[PDB]
Amino acid sequence: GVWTNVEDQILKAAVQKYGTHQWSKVASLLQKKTARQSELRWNEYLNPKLNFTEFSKEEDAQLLDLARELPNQWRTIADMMARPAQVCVERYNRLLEEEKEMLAEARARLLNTQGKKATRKIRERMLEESKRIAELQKRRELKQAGINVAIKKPKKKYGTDIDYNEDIVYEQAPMPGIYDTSTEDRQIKKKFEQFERKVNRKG
Amino acid sequence: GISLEHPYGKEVEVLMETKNTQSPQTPLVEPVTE
Amino acid sequence: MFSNRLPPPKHTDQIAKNVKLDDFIPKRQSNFELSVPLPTKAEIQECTARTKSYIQRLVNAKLANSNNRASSRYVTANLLLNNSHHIEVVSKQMDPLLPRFVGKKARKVVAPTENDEVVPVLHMDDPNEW
Amino acid sequence: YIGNLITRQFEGRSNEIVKTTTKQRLDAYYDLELRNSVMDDILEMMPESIRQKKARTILQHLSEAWRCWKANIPWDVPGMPAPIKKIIERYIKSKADAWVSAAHYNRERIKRGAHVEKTMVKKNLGRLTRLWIKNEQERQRQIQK
Amino acid sequence: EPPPNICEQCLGDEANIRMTKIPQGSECKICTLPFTLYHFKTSKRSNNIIKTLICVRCATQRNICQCCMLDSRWHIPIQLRDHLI
Amino acid sequence: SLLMRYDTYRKESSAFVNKIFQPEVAEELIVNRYEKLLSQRPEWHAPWKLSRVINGHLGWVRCVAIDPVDNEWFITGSNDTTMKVWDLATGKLKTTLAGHVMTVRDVAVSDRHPYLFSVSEDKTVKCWDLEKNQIIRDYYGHLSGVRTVSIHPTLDLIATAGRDSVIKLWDMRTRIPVITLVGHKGPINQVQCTPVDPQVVSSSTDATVRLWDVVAGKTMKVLTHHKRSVRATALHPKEFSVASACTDDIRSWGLAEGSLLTNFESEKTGIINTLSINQDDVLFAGGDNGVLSFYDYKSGHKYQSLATREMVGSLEGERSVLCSTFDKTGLRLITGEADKSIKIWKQDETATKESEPGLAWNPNLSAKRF
Amino acid sequence: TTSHRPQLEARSGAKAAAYTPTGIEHARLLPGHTTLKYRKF
Amino acid sequence: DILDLEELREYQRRKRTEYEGYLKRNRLDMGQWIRYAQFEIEQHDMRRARSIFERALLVDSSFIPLWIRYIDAELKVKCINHARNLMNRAISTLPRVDKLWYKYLIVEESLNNVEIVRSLYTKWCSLEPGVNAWNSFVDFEIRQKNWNGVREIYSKYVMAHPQMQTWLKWVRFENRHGNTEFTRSVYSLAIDTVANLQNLQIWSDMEVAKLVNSFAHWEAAQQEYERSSALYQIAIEKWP
Amino acid sequence: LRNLATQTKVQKDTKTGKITIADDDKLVNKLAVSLQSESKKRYEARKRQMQNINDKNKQFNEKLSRES
Ligand SMILES: [Zn+2]
Ligand SMILES: [Zn+2]
Repeated sequence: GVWTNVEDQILKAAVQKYGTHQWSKVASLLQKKTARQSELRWNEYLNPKLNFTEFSKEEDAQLLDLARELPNQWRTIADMMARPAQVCVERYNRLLEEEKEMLAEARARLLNTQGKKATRKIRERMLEESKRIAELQKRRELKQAGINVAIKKPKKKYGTDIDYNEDIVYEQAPMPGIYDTSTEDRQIKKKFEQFERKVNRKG
Repeated sequence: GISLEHPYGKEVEVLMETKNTQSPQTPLVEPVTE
Repeated sequence: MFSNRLPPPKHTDQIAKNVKLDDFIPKRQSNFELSVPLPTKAEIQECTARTKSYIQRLVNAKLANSNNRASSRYVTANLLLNNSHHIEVVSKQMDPLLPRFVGKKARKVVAPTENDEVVPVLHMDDPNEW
Repeated sequence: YIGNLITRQFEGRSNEIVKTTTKQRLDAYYDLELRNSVMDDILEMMPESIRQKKARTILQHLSEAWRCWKANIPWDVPGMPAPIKKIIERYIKSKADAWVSAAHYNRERIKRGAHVEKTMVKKNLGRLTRLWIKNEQERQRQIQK
Repeated sequence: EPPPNICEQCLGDEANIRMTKIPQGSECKICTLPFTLYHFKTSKRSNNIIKTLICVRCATQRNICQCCMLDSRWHIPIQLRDHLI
Repeated sequence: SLLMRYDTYRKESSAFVNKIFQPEVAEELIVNRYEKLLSQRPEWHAPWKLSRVINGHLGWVRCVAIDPVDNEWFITGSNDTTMKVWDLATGKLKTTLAGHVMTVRDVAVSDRHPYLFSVSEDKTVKCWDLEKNQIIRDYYGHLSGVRTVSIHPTLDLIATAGRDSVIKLWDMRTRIPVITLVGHKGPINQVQCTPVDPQVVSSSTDATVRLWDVVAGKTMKVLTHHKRSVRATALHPKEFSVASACTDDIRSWGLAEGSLLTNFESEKTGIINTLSINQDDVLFAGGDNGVLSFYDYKSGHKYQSLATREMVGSLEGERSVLCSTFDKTGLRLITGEADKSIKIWKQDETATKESEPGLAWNPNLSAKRF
Repeated sequence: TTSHRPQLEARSGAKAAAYTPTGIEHARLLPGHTTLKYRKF
Repeated sequence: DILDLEELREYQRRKRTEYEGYLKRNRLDMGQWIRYAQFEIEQHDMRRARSIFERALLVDSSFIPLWIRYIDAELKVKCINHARNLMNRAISTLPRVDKLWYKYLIVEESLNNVEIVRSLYTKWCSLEPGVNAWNSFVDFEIRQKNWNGVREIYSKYVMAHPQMQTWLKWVRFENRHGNTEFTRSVYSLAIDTVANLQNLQIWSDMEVAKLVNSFAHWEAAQQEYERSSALYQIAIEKWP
Repeated sequence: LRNLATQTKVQKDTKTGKITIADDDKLVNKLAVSLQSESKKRYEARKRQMQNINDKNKQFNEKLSRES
């Protein structure tokens, strides 16, 4: 079963995300391929560490000697040559003489970073802000109509829940040092009340 | 010196203790008698 | 001495008050044989008795306030208010079929970490390797 | 029984139930304590005392080393400091020794007919097949060497 | 454990007052935490029963009586006191 | 001014530092401190050497305790969750105590009762009746793994602490946690009980040692001189003092005051996992790098440096020393180590102050801690 | 994944110390071994 | 976005609930604490901002960017005396961190409150810091042109860091300002101290050589060939 | 100190025990303005550096390129 160029590119892009121990995830993209075949394709053709370059004269001597010292044991010979096995067997023989849709799914899956429930969570946040802006705009319309509705505070999930506007929730005042802070305290109070009047009238 | 027979050297006792030399019910502090 | 051998020429306190050098310096370095005496038995037995009585009061409080009726087996009235009034303090017998502590509940509390005293920290003076 | 029930009805439930180490929680608590042990050692020996992000990085290297040990893949991270490498290998070897001890003990229980959980049997199968392949790989490599 | 903070105007003018102590008998009106309840009557045949409504540490924080929440020196309510100061 | 003073002194000339320079108190100058440090001589102590190696634990040896009454046996806890009792004379295995499901982190034998107390990473605190070799009491309420136990010398009380950043004092009999001491900002590594106030001493990953009033539930003193986690601590058996260690930094403290007594010559020693103090004023510090260091207690002088050698099949990182104790006579050191062995060391009887003087006394002024 | 996290710090036992017990009788806290042994000395 | 005070209250409730939830679930994220405090500074509510910084310090008092943020936040809103209390506290808890000392010094120097800059340097140097503090102190006094203050500092400096590079710093200061008599006296005091304290072994032989070498060369440049040549004779008699 | 150079009384209240400083409002305001403006400059410079599959993923790849 021939491997297409598009399938090879999908496999490389998938291994960039998933590594070399999650072949069932790789095969969920390659619709006509199994995980077993995908691991084979990587390990024997597409892994960049594989040395497919032409043999040196020393390598041809080494390969012929090993093929005498370890007869037919081509995975062992290959591991010693540090080259693919089918390369070593072919060398030994020489010396002795619609697919766009799958790619679209591939790009869509691999460029998705979020996962399922995080996507549902951002959707939920969108809906919550939609409902908040609904209340806000309705309150503004009714305010223009001259019927001043107050904004509804959130419901307490449990009996001891906190409204963080009513109090400075766990106030830890600065411990009083040697220097008198009074003048700048009343200045800060002036600043805060000025800001409050400003936001009341200017928004 | 130091050798494969005695990695720690001749002066050091090396023990390979696998087995309890007391019955498990033997007290470690003998009960008092008066 | 040495300079005389040569011939003559022919031609405010409040800043960081908790920190002091006396705390950084080890006391025993100028005197190795400084004694650091063990407490005598007169100290040991006194504080032992004090601590034992306190710990047994805590054991008694934990036991007596438990709901097990058997807990009392292992357990080992006047006030002056505003200087004028003499108060007779009683504690009437509770209905044994009602809860013993009416105000008691499981409730969480965040305790304030208030502290007036600042504690000094008293230290002294190739990144690719790490 | 009824006293505790009615106490829960009036007083409510205690805020601070401390779960004990039962055999369902054993492995998770082992992981937490091992993680804290590795982190204590490395944060003590590092000269710069930089903590917040460095800890989460280091323990990922620990977990990767454990995966490599179970795979019998050689764990070797280029540019890892030699002392931190030694610390990680130290804790991986202790976890490995405990893991193989648990494998031995559960195998003995299974072959006796002693009480073993249904999931524990296939867990033991798993561990023992790791150990058999690891030993066969060591044998094959020593033949080559 | 601190003593109860009760003013003379609550206690009255009888030479002796019997008082009933109940550990963890009540929940404080200010802080909701349990406390040792004290309750008494000004005389045996008075028909109204007076009790501590707030705990001792809330009372010392505010310098007030536990039984009527007026200032334990000036015998005036907190709002009027803080306004006066 | 100094120079006019120097000139009138030169005219008069027709120690030196204290006449020309003027502190308010003499030791404020560095030269006076170095002078009075360098004049003194540390006491000579004989070198230690390895006597015996015991193997038989299946994990790392994490704690040791000697028989505090008859000196006849010692007990060790391990990563293999067992405890093993060893005959100190022969080194042979007496019995194995199997009552924990995780690492036994500390063991303590009471000198007033026939009880062994043990604590574990499985969050339990267990008391063993040594007249039966059986657990008789469990102490419950630690949120996390317990790292240490200490038995109070006079009260029927124990102290325990761990990752939950508190010390809990337990009445032995009722098993109630009578007192919880709060104030540490991180895991507590060591706890030492003491016969007078401060009755508990504790060391932590927050780099503090704390001295406690157990009746107030408050610190007497907080000691903040350490830079790292204070992993190791020991009481001196014959003077009212405690030693404590970081990486490269061993210090000694007077418990009556909470005052720094001594900085030791602990530079370039690595993580210190364990401390032990001898009645002969030897302080032992066991390195995580496997270096045994021995010090004179009163001087802080590092008189010997000695290398652990691991069992043949070990990794290099297994050279770590993890726990130690002196025996009761103070002439054996027991060490438990990451190579799963127990090593016993004895002081060399063949040595003399002329025959083997040890490492020379030469306090380095460049290391300003002295 | 974000529900599934390592332990950065452990829960402090100082929090449990801040409020009182609620009177549940646990079986393991019932009386037992109520007398301490002491040594010969 | 926001047109009304009530709408501001709604916004502030939502954001405060967010920040407080995250800091409840994970208090040790100091950056999260910092940006919550920054949020409250944006609301102009300095009481809340101060409270958040204080709580953050209670979580971790050793973290220096949190201290610097709090101090800078106080100064940015002209609350100088709050900042003064805060910086004094900062150095009081962490006296060995140079950055906090420099932060206090530079702000009091920017306000030309010279006396307490001097007092800060005096208190700092009394605690035996590293050489950077003493160097900064002499730099301060020369930039104030308070010369005999520099002499007093170098007098105390040499008994805090007695290695020879400190002495040569003092002789450099006296030399390049042209005070020949003071230069001779400080050089002579240096050789006096190395002779009288020889048995303590404070200085290397190369280091002692560097001292007396430079003194001889200076005396030669002063045209005192007899004194300089004699100095070597006495030194050779002392240090064979 | 360089930047500071280029651009160019004390009492204790008995009734509170607290020190008072008589410092000039011009210098206080100028210190606040200097801190604000330097914060802005640092912030914007870091923004300009930031502006030169996902944002975090490319930051991780850049970190790995710094590692090498
Ligand atoms: Zn209250
Ligand atoms: Zn009243």
